[PDB]
Amino acid sequence: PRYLKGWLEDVVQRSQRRPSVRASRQRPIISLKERILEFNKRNITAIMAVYKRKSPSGLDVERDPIEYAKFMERGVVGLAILTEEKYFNGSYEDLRKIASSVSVPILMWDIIVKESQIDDAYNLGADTVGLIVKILTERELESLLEYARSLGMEPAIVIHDENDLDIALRIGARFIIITSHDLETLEINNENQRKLISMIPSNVVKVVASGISERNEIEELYKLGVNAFEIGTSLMRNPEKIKEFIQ
Ligand SMILES: Clc1cc(Cl)c2[nH]nnc2c1
Ligand code: NA
Repeated sequence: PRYLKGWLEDVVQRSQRRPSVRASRQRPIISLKERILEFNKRNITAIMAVYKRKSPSGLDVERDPIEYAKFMERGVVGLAILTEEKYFNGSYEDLRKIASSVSVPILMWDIIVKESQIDDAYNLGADTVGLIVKILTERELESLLEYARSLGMEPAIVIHDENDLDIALRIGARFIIITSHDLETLEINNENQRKLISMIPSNVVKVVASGISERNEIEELYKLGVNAFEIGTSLMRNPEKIKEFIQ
């Protein structure tokens, strides 16, 4: 990984030491990217709902992961499940349960720093993983992107600024998540969102993560050509809002 400090450095070391899990997936991979494109062609809002019990910014809720997944399955394009242990209180067991219990594609949401974590995603039933440009050297991104592809996944490349986007497009990202979250500070900053979205070619599937909590914000971003919307905290606090987001 890159040289990092603070909580990210902690999670990066945690990830490097993380033992590979015993698991066996129960259906072939369903491309999350391609399901988003099918939602787009059908003119149906594509929401990727996030399951997380906590966040380093202060989320703290308890909700049964299967019930939440079953509830969301009816309306989402897919689910992102936290498996990061210390800051998000997630685990591989949440993914194993959800990915075996719902039919929609699943992104494993964690800090990936090594191939065996992508193995873990695959064996646990996830359909794809995110790789984070701020965390990974360009060489590690290239390598892990190639490795995910070799398993049948198209990973989401997570970018926050123009420097990250430069990298993601150079390595040939086909699926990008544009986050307003500064992973260091934890603050949501939207200053550069409009510019970043507009720099991504039309045939790259783009997803926005930004503390979204209102249908209006989705409508605004969709006008810019955004394909899908990752929504975590507002749905963890009130899952019933999925209806405002997809109606
Ligand atoms: Cl896997 C992953 C990692 C990060 Cl930092 C993300 N930020 N927004 N969506 C994400 C998915
Ligand atoms: Na560095």
